[PDB]
Amino acid sequence: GEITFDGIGGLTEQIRELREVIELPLKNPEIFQRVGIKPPKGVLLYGPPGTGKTLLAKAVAATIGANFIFSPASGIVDKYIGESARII
Amino acid sequence: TNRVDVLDPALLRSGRLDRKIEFPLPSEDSRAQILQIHSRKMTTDDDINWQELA
Ligand SMILES: Nc1ncnc2c1ncn2[C@@H]1O[C@H](COP(=O)(O)OP(=O)(O)OP(=O)(O)O)[C@@H](O)[C@H]1O
Repeated sequence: GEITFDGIGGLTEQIRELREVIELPLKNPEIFQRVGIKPPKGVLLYGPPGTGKTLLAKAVAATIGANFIFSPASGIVDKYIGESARII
Repeated sequence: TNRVDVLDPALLRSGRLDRKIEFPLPSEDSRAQILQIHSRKMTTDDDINWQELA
C-alpha cells in the first residue's frame, strides 16, 4: 500500500532535509557538479521513541519509486559461522 | 509483568501496549468475595461468617 506524504505532518522541515540527500542527487547530479562537491550519502534518523522515525521512512519509500530494500537490522543474523557476512 | 518501572520505553508507550491496566490489592470487601469462591470446593459450614475474616 501507499501512505500519503502529507499524511506525515508537523515535521515538514525534516522531510525537506531528507530530500536534500535522497531526492536531489538522483535527478540532478548536475547541480552538485556545479559547486564541485561530492554528493552526500548515508542518513541517520534518531530521536525519542515514538516520534515517527519509521513513519517518515515508510511514506518516502512508497512515494519515490526507486527500488527499495527493507531490512530489520536483527533479522539478518544467522547461527552458522559467517552466514551473516554473506547476506550484507 | 510485576516490575514495570524497569522496562525501557520502546516496550511500553501507546501504539505498542496501548492500555496499561493496573491491578490493586483486593479491597476489604473483595476479600469477602475471594474467600468464598475458594471455600466452595472444600467442605463448609454455616458457623463461618466470611464477613469477619475479610
Ligand atoms: N509525526 C507524526 N504525524 C502523524 N502521526 C504520527 C507521527 N509520528 C507517529 N505517528 C503515529 O505513530 C504511529 C507509529 O509511530 P512510529 O512507528 O513511526 O514510531 P517510531 O519512532 O518508528 O517507533 P520506534 O522507536 O519503536 O521505531 C504511526 O502509525 C502514526 O499513527
